[PDB]
Amino acid sequence: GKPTVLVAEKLGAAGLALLREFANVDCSYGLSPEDLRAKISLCDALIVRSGTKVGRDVFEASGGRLRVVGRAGVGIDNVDLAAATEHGCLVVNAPTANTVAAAEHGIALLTAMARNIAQADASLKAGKWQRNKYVGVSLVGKTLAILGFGKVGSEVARRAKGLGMHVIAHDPYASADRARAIGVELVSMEEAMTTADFISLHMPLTPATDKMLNDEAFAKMKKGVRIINVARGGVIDEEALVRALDSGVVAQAALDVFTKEPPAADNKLVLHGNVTVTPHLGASTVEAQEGVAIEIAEAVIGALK
Amino acid sequence: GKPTVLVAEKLGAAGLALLREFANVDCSYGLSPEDLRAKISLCDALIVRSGTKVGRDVFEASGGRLRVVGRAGVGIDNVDLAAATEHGCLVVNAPTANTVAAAEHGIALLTAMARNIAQADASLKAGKWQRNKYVGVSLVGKTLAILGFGKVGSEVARRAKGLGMHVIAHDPYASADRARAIGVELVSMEEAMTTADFISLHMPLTPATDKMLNDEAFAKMKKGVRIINVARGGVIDEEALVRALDSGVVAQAALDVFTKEPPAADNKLVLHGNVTVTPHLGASTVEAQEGVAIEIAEAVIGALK
Repeated sequence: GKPTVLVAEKLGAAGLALLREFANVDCSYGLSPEDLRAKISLCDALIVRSGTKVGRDVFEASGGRLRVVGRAGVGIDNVDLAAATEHGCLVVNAPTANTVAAAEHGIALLTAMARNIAQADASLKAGKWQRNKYVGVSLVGKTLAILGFGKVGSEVARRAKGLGMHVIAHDPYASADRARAIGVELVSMEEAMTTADFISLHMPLTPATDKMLNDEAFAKMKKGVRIINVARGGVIDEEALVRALDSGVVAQAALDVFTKEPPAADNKLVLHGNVTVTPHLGASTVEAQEGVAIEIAEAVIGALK
Repeated sequence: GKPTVLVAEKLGAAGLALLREFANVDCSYGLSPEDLRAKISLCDALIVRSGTKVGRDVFEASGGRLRVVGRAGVGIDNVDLAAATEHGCLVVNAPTANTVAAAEHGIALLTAMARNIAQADASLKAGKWQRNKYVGVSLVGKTLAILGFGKVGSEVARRAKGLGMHVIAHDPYASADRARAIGVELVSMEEAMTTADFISLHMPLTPATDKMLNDEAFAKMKKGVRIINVARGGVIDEEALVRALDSGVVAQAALDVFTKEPPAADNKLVLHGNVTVTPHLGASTVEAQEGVAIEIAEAVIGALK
């Protein structure tokens, strides 16, 4: 009746001040596998965002006590979730506030990839002024294709049919009901490769869809198609987007996630004209700061009853 | 039988093909006010986008014959209509194809400003990596006050409520039915200064509005308000936008249009962290390139009946 929780990484003071109301809080951020292993032993719950090595060894190390683990935010594959339920351990994540701030930061990438809000604000801050150089295109009647109709890339579609596009998605595991409701149509894979002016990636990087965007799939697309990637940057074979952009098969690209974050400074899509990159800012809104902080706080507490 | 039309400025290729169908077409782009005067004398129609030396002096030089003159684009005040009024001249503009893709490039300035898509893509192409500097804001439950419920600001409300915002607009001239129809509430002026998380300018620069936004104006606003000017930059007393972006009353500002274009290099709004400046790109989309070209072509062809 004074439970105890390890905060492994920095966390929103909205949240922490909840936990300090129903627990004891260890805010020892960033701990070597050792400090964790020695700490885990003595604490009923652990909370982590995509950065703490949680896996078999951390699980064994605790021996009872550790009843529930809270992952802060988007992904989950942080934790070896197999050992979780195995050593009888609960696993709760925080995905409502980080989906918003995600589907938001993609809309912001698509609209601003289309009008060159970057390279223009570049040349004008750089003393230049070439209106003929940075002439946008028009996300209205333009078919947008979405790969991975998850929670993110559906709250994207929700938004893009508000901008007025004809939006389609492709994911075998998406209920034709929830897609037809939000206003989307569910269509085949090559119907989404070909017939698209805008492409929005939302596929989990697995050995099943890795390097999917190679050079066999760039030819299928309509030439001049535009790509926005905000969910697992490995799914693109980056050295073919380096080449469909230079050649002209892909018109423009706007990438938030990468194969290796941070990509080396030579990295050819990071340094390029038709690209507009942000450094996994996907969920970086001050409202999903407080929002994920509070919602795990509320999750942990619930499962730690 | 064989009417005749002067094209003063470069005009879209589709429409020129339209004009050569029902006229002779002299595309004499960039005429000295003197050549204009001598030419106007012999032609039934003159067409001109934002930026041609038309006025009383040109009106008189033509002495009849010049029935109609078309402003290739949104603007209708490019010239002294008072003399066309006075000279039996007709006056036709392009009030639609440039309408859409201005509302568009408006939105895209709001969204790319919120998530710092410019200042971010910049420093990553600049070999930095600071996921913590370029932290956004979440345009969702947020109030967007649209100053001026023209055909521009309306169709920005259209998109903005689709990103899911609370949009109010204030222009004493828009029937509240045309407002409540698209889903927007009309309210007062100070209920737009004070309650706005986002302020979109769509005021034409009536003298009355020249330097409206001044330090009195900025003090009224909620601190943290973001200002997307995409209409006519004279309305902002730039020396004070600079001192609320600096002093932190204005959060960020996305500016497409300026007091004087192309501005002084050293212009503090042009060169500023919290400002995203594109250069009057408000129209530069190829669906309004061809779109305006063909609509005023259409517009003159009729007025020339």
